Amino acid sequence: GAMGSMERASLIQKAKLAEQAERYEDMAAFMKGAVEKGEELSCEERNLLSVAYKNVVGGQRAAWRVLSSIEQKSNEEGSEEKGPEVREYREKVETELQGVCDTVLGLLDSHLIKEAGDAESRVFYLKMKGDYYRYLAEVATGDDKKRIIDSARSAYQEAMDISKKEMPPTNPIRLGLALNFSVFHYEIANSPEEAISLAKTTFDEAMADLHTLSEDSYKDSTLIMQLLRDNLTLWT
Amino acid sequence: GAMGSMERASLIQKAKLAEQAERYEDMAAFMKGAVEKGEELSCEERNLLSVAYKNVVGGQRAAWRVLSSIEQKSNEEGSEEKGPEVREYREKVETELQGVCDTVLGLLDSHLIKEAGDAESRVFYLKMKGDYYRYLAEVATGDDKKRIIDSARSAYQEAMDISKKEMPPTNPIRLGLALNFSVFHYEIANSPEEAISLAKTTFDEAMADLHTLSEDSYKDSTLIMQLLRDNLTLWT
Amino acid sequence: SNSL
Amino acid sequence: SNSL
Ligand SMILES: [Ca+2]
Ligand SMILES: [Ca+2]
Ligand SMILES: [Ca+2]
Ligand SMILES: [Ca+2]
Ligand SMILES: [Ca+2]
Ligand SMILES: [Ca+2]
Ligand SMILES: [Cl-]
Ligand SMILES: [Cl-]
Repeated sequence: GAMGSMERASLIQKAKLAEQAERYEDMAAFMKGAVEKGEELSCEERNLLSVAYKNVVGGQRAAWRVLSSIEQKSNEEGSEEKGPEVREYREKVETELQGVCDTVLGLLDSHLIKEAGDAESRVFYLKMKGDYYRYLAEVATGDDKKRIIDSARSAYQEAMDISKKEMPPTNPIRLGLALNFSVFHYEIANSPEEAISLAKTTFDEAMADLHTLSEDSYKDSTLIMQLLRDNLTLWT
Repeated sequence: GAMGSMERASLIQKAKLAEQAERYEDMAAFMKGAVEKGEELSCEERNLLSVAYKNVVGGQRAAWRVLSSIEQKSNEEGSEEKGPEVREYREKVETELQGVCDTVLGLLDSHLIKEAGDAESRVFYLKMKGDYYRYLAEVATGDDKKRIIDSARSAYQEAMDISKKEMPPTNPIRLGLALNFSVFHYEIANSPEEAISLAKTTFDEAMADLHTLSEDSYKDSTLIMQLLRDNLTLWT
Repeated sequence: SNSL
Repeated sequence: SNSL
């Protein structure tokens, strides 16, 4: 790897600089280099890794949606044939997106998840595994779409089982996992009722635990609760 | 070049798709491929080339400014020594930015400018040459800073001489050239009075020519005139 | 739908 | 300063 010669601490420092500069591709490459040093990641370092790849894949997903919409309109009746270019370029963006997801999934499998023993790290990584399989599922159409969806579901489910046993209902990692699993149910798994039920139960159990929190923790938890409510408002 | 196997028309089509998808690096690579086909560019194609590289270099310039500001703060008295990482990463972004400018300047020199005979194409390309030398000047510090500044000035000056002879004072290319040359004077050449005089004279001569324009041309010209006014308000 |  |  091109980051193999850089110190772990220097890679982390540069990832933080890249974030300030909105250079998320650089940020992800620095954090990949840091993971490949082989040491476990701290809470702050896990968040840097997630922010970097979330921004990279977010740009790819947005571009893929634009191109997919153009491609489907070209297949409507009355549409003028324009040749292979729209499909080719959508496929180009799609392949790049799949490559980023495969990179993240590879870091999780070699070897972040297997060394993560604490609930906070293990749930974080399993949620990430669910998220990246979910992004693969958004573009999947072939022999493996079903297996990709089940891989996302399985990772989210293992993360949920640990979170329910080991974390309070207001824990922001637990809340963000439930939020994203609910989005998986609604957008990927054709299960809007499961999505609504999960979001409602997560919100209500968090509500009942807010009294235990400091002012700062209260702000962290209620911010994510608002996203659950925003989805429930959209879905009902 | 990696675009050597793609049709000129397909490259242009994909550049337009990349713009819709906000994939400006892809857009620039497609337009570079189109230029390298060796044919002259139409007005619309020139604008695609400019939009693509303006967005690529704009992201690099914004990142460079963030990192440069952090680097200078690290050199203030009382600042804790953090090692070479800030300088290294600023240099990395700077080298990438310089590479993009060199790429654009190379396209202009081989061979866009020499084949551009009409005022609209020749002024457009010479303005671009001034702009990319200006972006190089923003980061220059060494033996050549003076020569980079003079290269920008010379390109802008040749573009101005043609524009004054061949285009009306409301022509949007002429107006955008004068705007950018005025920014060169203020930001690069330490000549705020020249910047203010150029902006004022350009605005006033355009004002007096608006009566000749259609409603659509009036909108095009007045939009750029407003940028001249915004700068004059900032500078005086 | 809004994810995290 | 604002450029084009
Ligand atoms: Ca070391
Ligand atoms: Ca461990
Ligand atoms: Ca616990
Ligand atoms: Ca051909
Ligand atoms: Ca010619
Ligand atoms: Ca003329
Ligand atoms: Cl393509
Ligand atoms: Cl670096």
